[PDB]
Amino acid sequence: SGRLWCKAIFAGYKRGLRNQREHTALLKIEGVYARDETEFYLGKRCAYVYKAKNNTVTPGGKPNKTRVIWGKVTRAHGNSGMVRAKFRSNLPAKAIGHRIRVMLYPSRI
Amino acid sequence: ITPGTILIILTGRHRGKRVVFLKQLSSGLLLVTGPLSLNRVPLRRTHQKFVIATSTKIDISGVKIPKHLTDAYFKKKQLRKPRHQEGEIFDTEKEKYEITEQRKVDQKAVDSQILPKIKAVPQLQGYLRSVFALTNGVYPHKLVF
Amino acid sequence: QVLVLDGRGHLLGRLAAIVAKQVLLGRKVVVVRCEGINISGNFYRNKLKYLAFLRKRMNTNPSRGPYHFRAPSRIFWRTVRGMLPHKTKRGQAALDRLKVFDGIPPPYDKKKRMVVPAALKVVRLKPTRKFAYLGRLAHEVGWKYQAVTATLEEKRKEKAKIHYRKKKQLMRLRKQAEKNVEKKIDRFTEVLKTHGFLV
Amino acid sequence: KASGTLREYKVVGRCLPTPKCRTPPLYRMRIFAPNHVVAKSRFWYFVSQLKKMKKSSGEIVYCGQVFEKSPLRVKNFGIWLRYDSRSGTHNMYREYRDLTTAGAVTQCYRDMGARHRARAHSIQIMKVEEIAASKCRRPAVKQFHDSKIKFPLPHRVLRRQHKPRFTTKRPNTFF
Amino acid sequence: VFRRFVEVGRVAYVSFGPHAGKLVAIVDVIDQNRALVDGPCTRVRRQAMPFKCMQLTDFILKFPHSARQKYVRKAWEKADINTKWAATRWAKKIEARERKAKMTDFDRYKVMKAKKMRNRIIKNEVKKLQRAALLKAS
RNA sequence: GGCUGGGAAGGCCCGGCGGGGAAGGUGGCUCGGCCGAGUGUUACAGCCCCCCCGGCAGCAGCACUCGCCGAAUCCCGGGGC
RNA sequence: CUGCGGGAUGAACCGAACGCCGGGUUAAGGCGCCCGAUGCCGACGCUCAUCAGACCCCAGAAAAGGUGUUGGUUGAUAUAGA
RNA sequence: GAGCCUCGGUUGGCCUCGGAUAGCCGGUCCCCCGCGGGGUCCGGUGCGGAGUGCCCUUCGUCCUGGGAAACGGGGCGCGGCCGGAGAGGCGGCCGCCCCCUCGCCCGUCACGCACGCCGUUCGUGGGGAACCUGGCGCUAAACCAUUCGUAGACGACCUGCU
Repeated sequence: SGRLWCKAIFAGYKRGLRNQREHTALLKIEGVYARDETEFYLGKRCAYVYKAKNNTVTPGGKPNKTRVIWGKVTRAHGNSGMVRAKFRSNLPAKAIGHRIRVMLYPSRI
Repeated sequence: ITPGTILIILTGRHRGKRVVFLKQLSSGLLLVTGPLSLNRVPLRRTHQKFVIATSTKIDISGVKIPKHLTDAYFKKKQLRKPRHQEGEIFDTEKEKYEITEQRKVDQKAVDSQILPKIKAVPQLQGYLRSVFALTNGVYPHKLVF
Repeated sequence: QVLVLDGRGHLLGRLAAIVAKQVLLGRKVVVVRCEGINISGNFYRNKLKYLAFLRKRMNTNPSRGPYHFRAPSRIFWRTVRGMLPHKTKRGQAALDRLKVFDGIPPPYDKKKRMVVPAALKVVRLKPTRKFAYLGRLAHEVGWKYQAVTATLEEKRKEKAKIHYRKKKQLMRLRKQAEKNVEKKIDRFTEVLKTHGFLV
Repeated sequence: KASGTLREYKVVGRCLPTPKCRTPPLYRMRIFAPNHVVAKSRFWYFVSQLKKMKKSSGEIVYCGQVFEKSPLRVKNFGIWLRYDSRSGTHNMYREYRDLTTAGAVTQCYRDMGARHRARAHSIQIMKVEEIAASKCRRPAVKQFHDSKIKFPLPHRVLRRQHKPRFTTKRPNTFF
Repeated sequence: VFRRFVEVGRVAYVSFGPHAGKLVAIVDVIDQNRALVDGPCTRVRRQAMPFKCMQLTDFILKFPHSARQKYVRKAWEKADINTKWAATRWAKKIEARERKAKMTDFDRYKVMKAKKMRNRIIKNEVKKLQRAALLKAS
């Protein structure tokens, strides 16, 4: 009935000053701002949800216009609660500074 | 995860519901029961990776779970091949899944023992009837369950 | 879902960096009372720096030259734009998300505003050092509407004082009611304080 | 030479025996260095500077860390320094207040770097001596010699500024 | 206007560090920003500690500035610092914060229900008080 | 496992020895209610600190985490990609 | 005849040399924003500049001075009263 | 009621001024000033529990059958009295009709129990464009053409014409 996922901001790709690697995204999870509270989110599934013009299939329901890109959180990123994520398809860079859902059911609790 | 503990189911249609863990089947799936009167979750199978184990346990040692129900009992059998397969026929119809009254009697037998124990603890029935969700200012890494 | 910040008491660059970083991440930020922002260093030094900025102008056609905005809100907007990549679409979107106001308008005068301790003068600056008010700098560099903003802010302060008096009276009434009614809610405050509340 | 949390090392060494000199004398030094390798290197440097002895022509009989005898006691350490500035070298005498000799030496190194921009390779330490309440010439360490010490913490500048960054309440600096 | 002074024998609460959340008595002042401190009754060893990590409370037990780890303990036991600290409102709200941190899901649900009922009752009483005050003013 | 066969510390202390900060003392003065607080002068120890004689399990790099080198003087379990 | 990471920019500088990729770790360099990372409850001190300062090559300053301030060396006199 | 495109999202906080070698809250026996404000005194906290380390609302439904609490809410409920001008755009205070017994604890069952599998859950009756129901109101102005010179390279500009 409510939200069963955490909010994350797509900060950007894994990049240096003049080179970027689009296969590894950076996720800023709300509520964690240190590399001690990020142990819970390691290995968690993540989804980028976006709606498009043409209708697509939808499990357990009628076809909808919404689509998602799935991914997995690999490890934390530099003492500030940032985490690294790897998606099956690289993020389109349109989602820079946009919301993604960190699911809670690779549970290890 | 211990028998008699309370779990939160996160992936199924019973999203965020709270259930009672009874036993682990041969296949490794957890047998889950959220009282039909309270949680509307019958004898079902869940997965450990898709379950949150809360820190709430009831004394479940004094119950007799039926032996016959098992992983083979919790299985699907429909969608047979040899029929016509051409047109607007061949298993797109029948629109339903039967309730299998043996399932009803098993649920009654399990609930007759589950309900008195969970009603001994105050507010436990209400807690089970409530569902889990995330609100503003609450973080899973912060709060402990 | 939108940050509201009080510019009073905050350092210019210290607050601008945080605001720019937040607005890069899709967060909508509104800053009010930009005249209350204070910059480190003496006022004469800051005024000379801004006069040099004014002297920076296009020789052949100043109309195309740098746009030296005098209002404190626009000064803060420009200093955030200097930290944002305004040449790109993401930077332009961040600038559009950011909003700056002189004083505090009625759309935000009745909203609680956050304070950033990482950019406060008392936190980041030694008490023996000098600082210059952005309102004073703007007024002495070309701003026109300092007195009007001051009068409107005083009227808003009076109205907010009345509102705070009403809210404090309400809180006192709530305390009296709780004291009078605790006998029939003893079993609720007890379970509240067993878990770490009201203590 | 770099520096960290320095430790004191007693190093005894002697030149290798020769047919003319069967029993050479042994020399002992106190070297403050981060580890035993740099301690032995500094010992060889000082021995080469002082006597006619080289690392290839000698051997370190024993290098061992020296522990503070009274770690829990507060002491005044006077250190004699001979450093190299941009101009010619100078001699200095400094006083510090600390619990350990190694800590006092580290504090002296940090103070020298902060005040004179003197590097550890240019700094040479001659002697560190523990002294009583008297025989102290520096007012900075003399002011703490008071039985009824009493002073508050006036301007308590708060930390955890990046703990939740946006808050309604402004911080407090009086406690 | 200062009420707390760094005096020999004053108790202080360790805000952060290895011995975080413990009481410890200042024995001697080492430097401008370092003090010798001892925690015999609070499982803290005699050691140097900066003033930043320690927040001084309003308890001052008297013992010599260089006590040998025993007279400070005797003074602590005689003054019974632990009981007075537990009675102070500071430790009470510290314990309340710890309990809220340790709150579980079932406890959270019970707290939510209790808060709902208590807030409804308090709001009804406040509304009745407001209408009574308005009638009195009229 | 090694060390200065680790340094100090924790507890019971016992029979002595000298020195120092300057204290339930004395004392010029100051401030409040014989008492409490702040300053100074000789200065024993009934506040203590340090050294020399001599001994008890309470240790152990100690979860009173005060400051090392480590591994046939070393093994187990778990999580993430 | 030479790409690559850093020096904002770049022949010769630092690191390091090249088949197409996935994971991990570094060097030289950095961690307020642009821009990946100190969003450490970092440690010790110095510094007020109405021309402050901010990192090899490198893109800028000298002699002489200042009770501005922070340390060091030496020399006298002061209860027989400076 | 379908009907194309565009998307962000996944409860809200409706608010004092302010200082940092200081502040927050009451009563104010007392005094001054226009229920309110200021001053003295007194009493409670101040690593802030009148804490954004926070508060507010619960996020299953329906049947009856008890207790504690209890006259609250709704029908984009219908009509009056106001606050609000900074870039007001929202809220408050009173009358009349009908309906409901909702919060907190316990029994009492029933809700496709869709047999483990993902974009669930909402701010949304979202914003823009084209079409089907009614009631109350509307009636054009601009440009070209002509003319004029206070204007003019051409445009443009100042003017006249039931």
